Amino acid sequence: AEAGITGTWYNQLGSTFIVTAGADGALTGTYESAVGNAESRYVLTGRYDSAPATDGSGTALGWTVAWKNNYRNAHSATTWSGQYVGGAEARINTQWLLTSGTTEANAWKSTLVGHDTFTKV
Amino acid sequence: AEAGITGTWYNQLGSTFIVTAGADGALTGTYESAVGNAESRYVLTGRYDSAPATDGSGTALGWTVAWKNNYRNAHSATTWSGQYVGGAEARINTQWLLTSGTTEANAWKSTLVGHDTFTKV
Amino acid sequence: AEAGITGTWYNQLGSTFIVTAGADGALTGTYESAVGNAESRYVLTGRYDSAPATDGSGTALGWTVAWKNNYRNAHSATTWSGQYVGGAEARINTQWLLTSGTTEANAWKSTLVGHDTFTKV
Amino acid sequence: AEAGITGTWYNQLGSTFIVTAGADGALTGTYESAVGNAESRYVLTGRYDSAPATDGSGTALGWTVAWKNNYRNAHSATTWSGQYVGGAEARINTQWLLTSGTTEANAWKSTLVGHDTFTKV
Amino acid sequence: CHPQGPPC
Amino acid sequence: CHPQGPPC
Amino acid sequence: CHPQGPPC
Amino acid sequence: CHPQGPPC
Repeated sequence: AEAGITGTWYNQLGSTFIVTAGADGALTGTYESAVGNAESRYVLTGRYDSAPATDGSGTALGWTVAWKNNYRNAHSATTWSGQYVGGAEARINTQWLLTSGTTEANAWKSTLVGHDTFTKV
Repeated sequence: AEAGITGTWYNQLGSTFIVTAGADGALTGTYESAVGNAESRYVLTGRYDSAPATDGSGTALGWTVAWKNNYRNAHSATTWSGQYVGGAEARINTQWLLTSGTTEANAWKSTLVGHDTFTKV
Repeated sequence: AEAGITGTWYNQLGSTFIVTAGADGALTGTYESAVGNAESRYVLTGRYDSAPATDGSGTALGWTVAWKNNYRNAHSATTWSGQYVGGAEARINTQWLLTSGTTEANAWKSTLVGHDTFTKV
Repeated sequence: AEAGITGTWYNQLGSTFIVTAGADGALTGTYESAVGNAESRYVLTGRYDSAPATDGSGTALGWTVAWKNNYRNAHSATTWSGQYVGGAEARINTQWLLTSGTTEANAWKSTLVGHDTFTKV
Repeated sequence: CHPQGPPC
Repeated sequence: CHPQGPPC
Repeated sequence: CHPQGPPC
Repeated sequence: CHPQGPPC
């Protein structure tokens, strides 16, 4: 549900993700690194299915972070695509793509790929 | 920079993307599918680097569409991650991930991967 | 090491993978599904780094299975790319791409993506 | 079918691929890198569907190169997964994954993803 | 026929 | 039931 | 030390 | 300069 998704989630690396889910499908919030730290904080925006299917199917969702804030600029951006599964131990299972801004000659190896699982613990 | 990303774009399958780049790094607009049609329009939201490394590097960016509107719901969401490259013929080159909501037993096959190039019109 | 890789490995779905690693870099063996079963068995072939780096860096490796045998033909093929990490609890961490043979109109969604961890237990 | 896949092919970056398709589904040959050169040749091994679904569907296939030979060792391996499409201008369309051996702390960024199209010569 | 694909 | 997936 | 990775 | 790339 939207308020199921709404909260503070942690991944297996220590990163914290804080999200608000709106009734019509909007996703907004903050991402921060270095298992805390002061301005290791970046802005995120996304979308999710606000009307999921009614057997035990997960809720599809996705979001983007560009890696620039008032203190740093890493000239890159990441997108995460996955689904939410509720219950007693709610989870968000994802895969992600990280693209860096490059020169033409370095375009062939601009993008990394990976996977993250987020929980509330 | 914001100005150059703002406009109407099209990919090789004949889809339409309409976008505005804001001064704080924000992206907003509309994605249109099956060769236009009246409303097979969906909302998109994303982020880009607003102070790019400049000499001849691309600008990193990304966005999400959740495939639900007032007429249809496909219970899935796609994320595109890539770079903007200016010039006389401006281009966006991307890689994308599409995830569908599934039951536990079918989660191993929930995600498709691919690539699109967009031309500004 | 080659004989570190040599053995029987199991993934999180119950699939069994049996491999022989040769001294010069060759990888050969059998893959089978349905947590056992009779001819759920398919042939695999691959390559690995036979001379890894000397700090605690993993050994890079990859392999292919085409899904046809004497009893079935699913007209698809999977490749796995990852690295081996040894010690008391040795593991193989991978990501995979599955491509199906399609008609031109279905080429846009021919490929799925995922990740698998294999252990000896 | 085997005959049509056998031959010399080239991609958009100027790399060479030389391959033989055997009757049991096997693939063997050589990959050449930086615009030919004498030995920047590496061994490849793969698998294809030898009894394709035929009307106008592609043939599914895949292969691996580990980047070590008698002159260089890059401590990495790439896998390509895609389809063969016959005609007057035969093509192989692929997506690929490249993994490098890393220490634990850097495993989150070990894999690059991309795409290549090959033309028969 | 998914809306990201061609008329399908 | 594709052969890479679970019992089906 | 890219901001998506661990403490560095 | 990785051998999968162009002369780099």
